[PDB]
Amino acid sequence: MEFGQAKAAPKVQVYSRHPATAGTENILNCYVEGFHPPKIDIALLKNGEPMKDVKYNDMSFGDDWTFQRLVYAPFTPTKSDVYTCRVDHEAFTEPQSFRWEPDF
Amino acid sequence: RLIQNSITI
Amino acid sequence: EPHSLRYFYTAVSDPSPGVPQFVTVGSVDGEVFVRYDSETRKMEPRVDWIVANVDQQYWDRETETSRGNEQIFRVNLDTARERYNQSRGSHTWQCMHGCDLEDGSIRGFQQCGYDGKDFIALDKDTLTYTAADAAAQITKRKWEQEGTVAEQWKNYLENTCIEWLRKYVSYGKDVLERRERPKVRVSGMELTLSCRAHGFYPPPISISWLKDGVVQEQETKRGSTVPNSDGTYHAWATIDVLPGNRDKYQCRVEHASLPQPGLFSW
Repeated sequence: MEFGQAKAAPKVQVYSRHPATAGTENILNCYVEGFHPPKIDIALLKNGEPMKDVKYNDMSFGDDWTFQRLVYAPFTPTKSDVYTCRVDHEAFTEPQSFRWEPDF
Repeated sequence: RLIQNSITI
Repeated sequence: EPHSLRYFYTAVSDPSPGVPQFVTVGSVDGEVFVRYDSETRKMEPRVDWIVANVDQQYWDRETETSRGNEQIFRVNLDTARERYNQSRGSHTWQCMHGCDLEDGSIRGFQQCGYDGKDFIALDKDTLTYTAADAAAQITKRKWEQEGTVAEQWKNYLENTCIEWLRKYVSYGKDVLERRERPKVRVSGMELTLSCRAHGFYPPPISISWLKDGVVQEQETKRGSTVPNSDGTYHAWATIDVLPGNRDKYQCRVEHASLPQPGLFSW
């Protein structure tokens, strides 16, 4: 971060391991990068509910000191279920939700 | 492997 | 074909969920292979190839080094707070070091940051430290006056680091030198065309949109290349077009697993 900058907002992508086929097992990914400080809440949600067996990879950081983390969970997407990654960080005024776009 | 014998600022 | 070894060190004054007081992460070619924190208090493997190729003494030594670093980083946080005349609060101390092996030549670096801003960095060519501000100038004088710090770092980065990188690349060759083909899908809404590439390795990739064979650089929006959980990668490119022009467009995907660039239509 630049001198006199306090914090940096997360940039977020939500994507599946494989192209989405409704009814086929897949993995849901939420990758969050470019944030500081490292304190963050990253939540994978199915219809607003916390998903089973979410895993959180170790954090890395770039030359600008900002952090990155992959968060993922196994899932079986359908035509009707709504999958989001909700991210709360002090550089957001309120938690931000990022919707997975299936593109079946 | 990690460098050993690090120093405080 | 190029290779790198990186160590990422993060200490905080106020830990939080997923953020221990002190973490060290090691990575080879951008893949995490070892990790230590102040809670487990041991260096632990994060990939199969490391455990299968080092002895117990490796783990014991990395653990011992990390246990000592934890203490050093606690002091750095206190000292930094005092240097900047700060009250008790949430603060971050980070250091990163590493080496690159590329086409006969080597690169090395060591840099530390406070609250996400530069603090001090090694200038390996002159064996001096580059201070970001007046607070860091005190550290510059201390490290330079010590008289062996810069030298030890040069030795480490130019010899030890590179020697171990060569070993790690050899241990993880089946993983690190493999190629996996992107599975590609094209989509569309309203018209925004989307070209998504799934599960490729290595990370370098080029996804372009073509109108009647013509590259549309100024029109192509791209995400950052991001990892999947299994160490493969994901990338996408989109383009905004007129809904009547749909069939003029193709997505070109260049990647090391593809002898020829792949072409895809919606």
